[PDB]
Amino acid sequence: LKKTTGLVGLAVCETPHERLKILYTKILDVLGQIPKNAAYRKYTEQITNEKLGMVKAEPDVKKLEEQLQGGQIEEVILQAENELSLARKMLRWKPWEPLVEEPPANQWKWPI
Amino acid sequence: GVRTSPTGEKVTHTGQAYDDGDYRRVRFSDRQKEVNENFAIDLIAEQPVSEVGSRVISCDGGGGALGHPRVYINLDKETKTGTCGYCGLQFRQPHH
Amino acid sequence: LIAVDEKLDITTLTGVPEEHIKTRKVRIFVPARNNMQSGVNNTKKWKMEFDTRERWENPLMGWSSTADPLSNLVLTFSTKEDAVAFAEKNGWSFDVEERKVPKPKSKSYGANFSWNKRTRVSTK
Amino acid sequence: TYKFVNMREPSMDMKSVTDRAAQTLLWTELVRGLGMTLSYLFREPATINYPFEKGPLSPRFRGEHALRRYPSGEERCIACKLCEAVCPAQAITIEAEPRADGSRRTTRYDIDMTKCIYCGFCQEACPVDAIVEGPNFEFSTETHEELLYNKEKLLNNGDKWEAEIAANIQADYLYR
Amino acid sequence: TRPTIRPRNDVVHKQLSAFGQYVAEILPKYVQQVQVSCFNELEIFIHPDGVIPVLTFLRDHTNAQFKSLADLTAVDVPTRQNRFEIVYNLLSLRFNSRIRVKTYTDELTPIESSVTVYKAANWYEREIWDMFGVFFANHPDLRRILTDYGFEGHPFRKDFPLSGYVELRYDDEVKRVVAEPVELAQEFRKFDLNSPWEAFPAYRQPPE
Amino acid sequence: ASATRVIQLLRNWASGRDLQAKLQLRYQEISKRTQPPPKLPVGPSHKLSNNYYCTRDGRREAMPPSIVMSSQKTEKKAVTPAPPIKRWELSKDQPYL
Amino acid sequence: TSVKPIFSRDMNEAKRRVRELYRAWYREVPNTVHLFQLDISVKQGRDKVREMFMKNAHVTDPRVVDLLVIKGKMELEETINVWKQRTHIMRFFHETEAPRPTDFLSKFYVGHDP
Amino acid sequence: NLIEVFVDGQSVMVEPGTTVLQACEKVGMQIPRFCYHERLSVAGNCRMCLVEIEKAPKVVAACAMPVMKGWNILTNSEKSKKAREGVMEFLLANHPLDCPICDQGGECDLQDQSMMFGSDRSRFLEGKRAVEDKNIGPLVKTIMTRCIQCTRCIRFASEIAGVDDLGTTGRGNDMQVGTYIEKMFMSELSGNIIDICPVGALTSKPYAFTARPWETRKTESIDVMDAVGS
Ligand code: SF4
Ligand code: SF4
Ligand code: SF4
Ligand code: SF4
Ligand code: FES
Ligand SMILES: [Mg+2]
Ligand SMILES: [Zn+2]
Repeated sequence: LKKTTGLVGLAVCETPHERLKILYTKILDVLGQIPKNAAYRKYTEQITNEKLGMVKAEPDVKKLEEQLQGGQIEEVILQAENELSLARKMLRWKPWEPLVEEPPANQWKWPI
Repeated sequence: GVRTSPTGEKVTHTGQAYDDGDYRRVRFSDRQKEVNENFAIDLIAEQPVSEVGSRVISCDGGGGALGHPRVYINLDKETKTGTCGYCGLQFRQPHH
Repeated sequence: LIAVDEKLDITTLTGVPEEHIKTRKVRIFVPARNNMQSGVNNTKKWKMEFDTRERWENPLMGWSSTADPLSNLVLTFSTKEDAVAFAEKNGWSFDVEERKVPKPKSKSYGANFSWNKRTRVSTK
Repeated sequence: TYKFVNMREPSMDMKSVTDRAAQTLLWTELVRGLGMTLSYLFREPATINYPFEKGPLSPRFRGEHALRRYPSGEERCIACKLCEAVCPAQAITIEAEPRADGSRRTTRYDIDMTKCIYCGFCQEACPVDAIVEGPNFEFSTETHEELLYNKEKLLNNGDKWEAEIAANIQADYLYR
Repeated sequence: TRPTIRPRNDVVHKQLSAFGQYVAEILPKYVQQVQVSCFNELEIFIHPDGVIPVLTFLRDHTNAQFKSLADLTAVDVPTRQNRFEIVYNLLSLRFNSRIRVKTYTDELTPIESSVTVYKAANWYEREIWDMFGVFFANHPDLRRILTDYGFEGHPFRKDFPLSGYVELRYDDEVKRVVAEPVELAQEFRKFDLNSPWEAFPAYRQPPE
Repeated sequence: ASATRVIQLLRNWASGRDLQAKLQLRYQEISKRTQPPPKLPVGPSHKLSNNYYCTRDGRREAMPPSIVMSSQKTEKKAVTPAPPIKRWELSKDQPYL
Repeated sequence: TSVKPIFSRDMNEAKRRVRELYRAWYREVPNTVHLFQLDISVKQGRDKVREMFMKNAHVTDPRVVDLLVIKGKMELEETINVWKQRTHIMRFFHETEAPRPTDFLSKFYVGHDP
Repeated sequence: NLIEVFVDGQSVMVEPGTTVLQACEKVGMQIPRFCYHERLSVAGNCRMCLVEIEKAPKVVAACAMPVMKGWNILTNSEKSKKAREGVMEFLLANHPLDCPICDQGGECDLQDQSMMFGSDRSRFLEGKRAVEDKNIGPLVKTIMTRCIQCTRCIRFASEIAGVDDLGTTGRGNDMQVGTYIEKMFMSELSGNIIDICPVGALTSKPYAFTARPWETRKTESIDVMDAVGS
C-alpha cells in the first residue's frame, strides 16, 4: 500500500500478516526442540506468542505497527527472521548448559 | 652587568662561559652568543629598602592579582632586613 | 586440547632485541616508603623495573641523552608470584626483594609520665 | 523531529513538463551557476595586503614564549617547575640552585620550540606570571637549532615584548 | 540541589540490572558475571569461547537488538594470567541502549573472530592483533593495520617501551631510509605523581 | 561596501539576491577591539557557612559497580534493555525540502 | 594442562608448516630481487631467509611455532604484494649499523655496557 | 589475650593497649596524622587524627586512645570528616603561601592531606602570622613561618639523639619552636628532623632549590660511609 519503507534496501511487503504468522509459527516450531526448562525457550516463546496474538487480532497494518512498537511491519518481519535464525543457532549451541569454566582467581578484579 | 671571560666570551648571569680548550666555542664562530645584558640580581640590589613601622609586613609584588602570592615577612631581626623571596624585596623597621 | 610439557616463553614473539632480552636484569620489589611523607599508599603493589644504563650529556643544549629503550619502563603487579611469572615468560633475568612491612609497636601516652622509668619526657 | 532532504515528486502537468524540457534543452541551472560566479566576480575580494596588513588577533593569543620580570628588574620565575610538570610535550627543562643572594632562581630554563605544542598550560600554571606566551608569531628560522630557546633567549624575548605582553595581560587578566 | 554532583538515574539502573539478569539467565553456559556501574553502564563478563553465541544472541534476539558494534578493543593487565581483556561495545537503536561484553585471553590462546556477527570486527580485530598480539582464528584478512611494514612487537602492550627499539633516518651512503636502534638526545623524564595518601576509601582493598 | 550603483544592480540581478542585506565583509558592525573590564560571578560554593566539602564531594560518592549476577556467588516476564524508542514525529517547521 | 591449540596439534605438524613456509620464502627470493631491484644476490637473500628461520630453531612450543609461521606468512605476503619497499627488505640486512664489539676487552674499552 | 574491636563494622583482634590508629592500620586504613610518629612518643597535639566511636558523643585522638572491647571505629563518618576539615582549616589558616618557593613542594603532608581530607576553600579573611627564622647549623635550613608546631623535631631530638636543645618558647599562637639562643643543633642524626618534619619549615640546605620530588628517580642501594650498612 505504501510506496516505500524509507530504508534503503528494505522492500515493502504486500502480505505482512501472513508472513508474520508464518515466521512466528516456524519460530515456535524450532523452540519445541529446545529443552522445556531452558530459560531461552520460555522468554522467546512468551514474546512470540505475545506478538503472534497481536497480528491475529489486528487486521490494520498501521494499528498493528502502533501496537507492536517494533518499527514498521517490514522491520518486524526482518526481526522475526533474525529471531528464527538465532533460535536455530541456539538449538545448535545449547547455551542453557552449566558454565563452561570459572575464570582464574583474579581475572575481573579492578583496580589491580 | 655583563662580564668577559679570558677567552673574550661574554659570561652570562649564571656564570656560563666555555673553557679555553673547549671545542664547543666553535658554534659561535661567524655568529654570536646570546647573552642577556640585564642582571636581575644587580637590579634587585639596586632597589632600595622600605622602612615600615610594623613587626610584620605583607608583600604581593605590586599590582595585586598581577603580582605573586601574598606573603608575610617578620621584621623582628634588627641585624638584617626581611626579604620577600618571591620578588627579592627588602623591608626593615625604623631604627635609631 | 593439546598438552604441552614446556615452560611458557614468548621471547621470540615479543619482538624485543636479543641484547635487551639477555643482558637485562629486572628488579621485582615493593617500593620503599618515601621518607619525606608518612603515607603508605605507594607501598602496596609490587614493581618491576630494569637496571640503570648510561646517561650522557647532549653536546647541544646540555640535555640528558640515553640509548636504553627500557629506562622509563616500570610495570605494576599485584603479587610477587605474578611479577616472577611475567619475568620468566618474558625471559629477562630478575632479582626479587622480599616485602618489608613495619613491625608492630607498642605505644602508650601514659608512659610519658612514668614514676621510675626513663620513658618520662622532659618536654611536651 | 526529522525532515526529508529529498522525497519530492515532480508534477506531471504539461506546463511543468515543458518547463523541465526547456531546462534540459536550454541549460537554465548552468546559466544560473554562471550568474552566481559572475556576481562573485563583481564583488569585492576578502584579501588583506600582507605584510602591510595583518589579520586580527586577541589578547589571549598564544605565540612566542617569554620570561617576564618584576617592575624592579627582578625575574619573576622562582624555579618552582610547575610549568615543567604541567607541560604536555615535555618541552621545558629547568635546573636551579640558590643564587649569590640566596634567591630561588633558575640556572637553566630551556624550551624546545620544535617540541612545544603552544597549548598555554605553562602560563596557566605559573603562580607569578613569569612564563608567558607573547603576541609574536613571525619568528620562523632557517636552522633547527635556532628554535631551541634557552634562558637567555627567553629573557631577551621578554625584554623585547614586555610592553605588549603587559598590555595584553592587563586586558585579559580579569577573565583568569 | 548539589550543583557540583552528577545526578543519578535509578530507573535506568534498575532496567539495566533487569536486562543483565535476563541475559545471564538465558546464557548460563558462557555468562560469568554481570555488573551495572553507578553511572548506568551494563557490563557482561563471559567465557572466551562464548563470544560468537553471546554476540549473535545480543544482535539477533528480539528483546536485545544490538545491531551496531560501537567499538572493539583490548586492555593489557600484565598482573593477570590472561593479560589481554577483549572489550565489545554494542549499541541497540531499537531500545536506545548500550551494552559491554568483556572476555579474556593470553598470548598463545586465539579468540574467535566476530566478522560473521559484525563487519566492523574485521578492522577492529586487525587493530587488536597489530597492537596487542591477540590472534583471531577465522579472520578473512588478519595482518598489521597501523604499524610500519615489518614492525616487530606489539606497541600497546604495557611491557613495550614508549619510544620503541628502532628509529628511522635517511642514510646518504645507501640512498635509502634506514632503521637503527633508538637513541634520544633528551631522554623522556619519567615522573612519579602518585600521592602516598589514599584518595577514595570506597575502593580500599583488604590488606590480605 | 564601496561600490557603484550599477555594479550593485548587476550583482543583485546575476545572483538573484539583495547582496547588501547580507554582506560577507565586516564594516564597523563588529564589536570594538577594546572592552570595559568584566566582573565574573563566583559560584555556588563560595559561601562562608554551611559549606562543607564532605557534603559536596562528587568523587567520594562514586562506588564500585554493583554485581548483579556472579557465578562464583512463577513465570518471570521477559524484559528489554529499555522501553522501545518511540517513533519520531515529522517536522512541523519544514517536513520536506 | 590441556590448552587450546592454534594449529598443528603436536610438534610434527608445526614442523611441517615451518617447512611449507620455508619453501614459500625460498621460491620467492628471485622474484623479490627482480621486483625490488636489489643489489644483493639471490644467494644472499636465500641465506638471509635461512638465518632468520634459524634464530627461532630453539622453540619447543607448537603454539609459538604456529604464531611464528603466521607472522612469517604475513611478512611474506607483504613482500609478494610489494606492500613493502626496498627500504624494509634492506632493513632485514642491517647494512648501515656499525659492527658491535663482542669481546670483553673491546666492550670494556668502548663503554659501560655489560 | 586479644580483644575484639571493630573498624567500620569489620572485626579485628588486637592486643590490649592497642590504639585506634593501630587498629585502623591493622585493617588497612591509615588515619591522617601530623604529630604522630611510630618511632617517637605520643604527643596528640595536632588533633588531625580525631575519629568517631559508634556510641561516643565525643571524638577521640586515634593516636593516643587505647581501644576498648567492642569499640566500633567510624573512620569515614561525617563527624570524622568534619573534624579533619576543621583541623586542616586552622592549619592552613595560619600557614603561609610559600608552596612554589618551598622545597617540600610535591612531597608535603600538608598539601596531600589537604587534598584528601580538607576543604577546597578558605574562610580566613584576616592577616597571617609571620615568624622569625632561626639558625641551627649549616645542614638544616629553618623557615619557621611554615611550622605547624607538631613537636616532631623536639621529640626526635630529645628521645633519639639525646640532645635537649629543641623546644617551644612562648605560649599561645605566638608559641615558637627553636633553641631560644643562637645554638647550632649539631649532631650525627640531624637530617632526620628534616625527614620527619611534615612541612617545609625544616629542609635540607645542600639540597635547597635543586630539584622537585616528581622529577627524581629512586635507586634503592645501601650505605658505604660506615660499616653499619644503612
Ligand atoms: S604551551 Fe604547552 S606544550 Fe608549549 S611549553 Fe607551554 S605547557 Fe609546554
Ligand atoms: S611555573 Fe613560573 S615560576 Fe614556576 S618554574 Fe615555571 S616559569 Fe618559573
Ligand atoms: S610546607 Fe607544604 S603547604 Fe607549606 S608552603 Fe611548603 S609545600 Fe606548601
Ligand atoms: S619544625 Fe617541623 S617537625 Fe618541628 S614542630 Fe614544626 S612542623 Fe613539627
Ligand atoms: S596524629 Fe593524633 S593528634 Fe596528631
Ligand atoms: Mg621537611
Ligand atoms: Zn614580594
